Amino acid sequence: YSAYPDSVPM
Amino acid sequence: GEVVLLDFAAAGGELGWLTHPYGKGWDLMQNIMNDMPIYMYSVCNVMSGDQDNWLRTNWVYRGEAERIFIELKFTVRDCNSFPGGASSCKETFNLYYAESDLDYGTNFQKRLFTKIDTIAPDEITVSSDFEARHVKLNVEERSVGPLTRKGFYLAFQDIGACVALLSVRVYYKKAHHHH
Repeated sequence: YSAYPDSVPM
Repeated sequence: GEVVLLDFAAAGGELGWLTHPYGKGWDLMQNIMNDMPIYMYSVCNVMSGDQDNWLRTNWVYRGEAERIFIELKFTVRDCNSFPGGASSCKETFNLYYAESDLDYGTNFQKRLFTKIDTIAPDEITVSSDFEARHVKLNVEERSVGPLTRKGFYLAFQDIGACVALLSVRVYYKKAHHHH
């Protein structure tokens, strides 16, 4: 599961 | 009359914070769906049940600051969004700090940190709002001091929540003067 929508690693 | 010492969101993820354990705990992410890029540290290990994930800032020189004000902006997803996570999922995280005269670099020792508070969301983000990209941004502020050493760190402890930390702003108030 993800904490925040449309988040991508940096 | 405020002087900003640390501003995560304005730094564009270039501040080089430290994660422990490195990998599989807090992760640096960006979201570029909006006008302004969004940067964040986030974690969401809500099923495991034995989480102890730490995030530490770079070292901040205190200068003239005595009382520092710490402003956090963050989202927390409803634990009911995750089936079977009744016992493993949490909805809070913990804020810590440490004062020091030198920079410890990559040596993160949580034993040097003092808890400031448990940070809890006034608004949790439920699944329908998450899927529609309507997250609920919470704001919580705490202060500590008087500081007495050359510098300080903040740290964030995740114990099994689904949390995104989007803003960390630390400032102090300049000394009041009689015009």
